[PDB]
Amino acid sequence: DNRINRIVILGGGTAGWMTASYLAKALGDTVTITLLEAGVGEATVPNLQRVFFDFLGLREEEWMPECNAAFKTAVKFINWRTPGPGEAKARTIDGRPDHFYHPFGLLPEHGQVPLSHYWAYNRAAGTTDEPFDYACFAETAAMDAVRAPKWLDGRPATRYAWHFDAHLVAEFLRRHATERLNVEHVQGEMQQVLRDERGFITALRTVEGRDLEGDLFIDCSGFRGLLINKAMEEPFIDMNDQLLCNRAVATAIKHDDDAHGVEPYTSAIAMRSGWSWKIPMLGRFGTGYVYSSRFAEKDEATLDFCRMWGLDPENTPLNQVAFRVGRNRRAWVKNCVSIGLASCFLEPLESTGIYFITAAIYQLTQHFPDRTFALALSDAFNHEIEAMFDDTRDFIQAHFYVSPRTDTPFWKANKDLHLPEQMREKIAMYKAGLPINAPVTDESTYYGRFEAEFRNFWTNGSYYCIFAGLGLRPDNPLPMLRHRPEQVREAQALFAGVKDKQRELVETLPSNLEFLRSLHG
Ligand SMILES: N[C@@H](Cc1c[nH]c2ccccc12)C(=O)O
Repeated sequence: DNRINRIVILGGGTAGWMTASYLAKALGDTVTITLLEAGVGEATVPNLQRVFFDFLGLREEEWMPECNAAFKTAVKFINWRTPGPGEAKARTIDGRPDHFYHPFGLLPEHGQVPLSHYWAYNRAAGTTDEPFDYACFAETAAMDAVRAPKWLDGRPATRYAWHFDAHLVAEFLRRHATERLNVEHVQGEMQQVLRDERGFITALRTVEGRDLEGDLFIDCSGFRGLLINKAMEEPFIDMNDQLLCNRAVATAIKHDDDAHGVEPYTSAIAMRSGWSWKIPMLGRFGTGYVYSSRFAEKDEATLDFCRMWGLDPENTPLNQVAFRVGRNRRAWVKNCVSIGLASCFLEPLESTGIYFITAAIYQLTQHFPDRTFALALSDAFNHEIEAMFDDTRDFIQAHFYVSPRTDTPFWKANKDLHLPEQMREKIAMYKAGLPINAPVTDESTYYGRFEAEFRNFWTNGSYYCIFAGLGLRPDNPLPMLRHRPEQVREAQALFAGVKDKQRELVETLPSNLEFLRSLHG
C-alpha cells in the first residue's frame, strides 16, 4: 500500500555493499534492491560482528579468510608525549617507552567505582608509578607479547576487533549480496538524477539509457556525495577548524612476520604535523601519514612518511588523498540517505569509519520509512547520526588538545583551538576525580545489544586511556574514596588479578601470527 518497494544504492565500495547486504537480509523479498557501481588497511570496533556479520549469518571463520583479516586488541599511541621526528619506534620518557594502549572492553568496578579511580588513588598516594593501561588492562601484556586474542581452538580471551582489506570485504559482500540475497548489481556511471515536483529522487539514470527507479535512495558515493550534496543540495559542514588534519599519504609494505610476529593492534604514530597509522595483517601492513596541509607541504609529508619506513620515495606506490573533514548538515534529506564518506568523515584516529557505516545502517532500519516519509523518522535519524559524529569528533580532538607536545607549529596550534564546552566539562570532571560516562551495564550487555553501546560509546575507560595515556591525571582522587579506606584496601585484589591475567595470557596464548596462519593457511 505505502511500503517502500524499491531501493537504489549509488556506490559500490564498503559502504554500498554493507548497505545492500544488510537491508536485503532485513527486508527479504519484500523490497527490490539495486546497486549502481561505477589496500592500505582498515581497523574496526568489536560490535561489527554482532551488529553486521551475525545479522547476515556469517561466522568469523568464513569471512575473515576471504579478506586477509587480522585481529585488533587496541589502538597503540606512539610518541604522543615526547618531541622528535616521525619514527616508528617509541621514544623513552621516565625510563619507559613513550606508548600507551586504548583497548576494548569495560573496566571492572569495586564499590561502584571504576578500577581507573583506584589506580589514580594509588598514583596520588605515591605507592605506585605504573602506567594506567598496564595496571588496569591485562590486554597490554598480551599485545606486547604479540599474542592472538583467542586460543587456536577458538577459546576466547580478550575483547577484540578486526583489521582487513576494505576492497576484499566489499568484494566478499558483493558476492554475498548478489548470490545469496537477490541484490542486483548494475555497472556503469550515473548520467543524471531524476527528481519530481517535490524534489524527491525518482530514478538514477545510467550512461546507457536505463532508469534505476526506486522509492528510497542510498548515497554511498564517497566524498563526492553525488546525491546528498550535488543532487539534493544539502550543504556540508566543514569542521577542519577543529581537526586540522586534511591529507594523507599511504601505501602497503610487505612484512616478514617470522621476525617479530604480527602486532594485534592498530598503531597511531605521532609525527611532526600529524600522525601515521599502522594496520598489520598477515604478510603485510597498511600505513598512512595523516597530516595538515596548513602545517606540512605535500613533499615534506611524503618524504617524512617514506623516511619512517625506510622506503625509497622514487620507487614506492603511494596513495595521495585529500580529506573532507566534517559532516552533512543532515544525513537524510527527503528520500535520500547518505552512508559512509557521503555522510561524514573523521581522520581514522580511533577507527570509526566502518562503525559510522554500521551505525547508520542499523539506525536506518530503526527509522525505516514508507513512501509518506514522515519527517519525524528522518529528523530522529539525523539527530542520532549528528550526535554520534560530534561526540567522536570532540573525542578525537582531545587527543591533540590534551597531548603535551608543543615542539612543532602543528602540535602547538592544536592547543590554541577552541575547546568545546562539553569536552571542557569532561576534563574538569576528570581533574576533580569524577568518572566520565561510566558504564551502567556489564560487558555482555554492552556488546550484546547495539543500542546500549550507542548510548554510551566512549566510556570512562576510554577517557582514562587517552587522558592518562597522554600524561594527564586528576588533581586529586575521587573524594569519597578518602571516606572508604576499606574499599581501597579491598580493591587492590583487582590489580593483583590483572597481574595474574597478564602472566597467563602471555604464557599460554598463541602468537597472533600462529592464529592467522591457522585461519588463512
Ligand atoms: N565502544 C567501543 C569503544 C572503544 C574502546 N576502545 C576503543 C579503541 C578503538 C575504538 C573504539 C574503542 C568499544 O568498547 O568497543
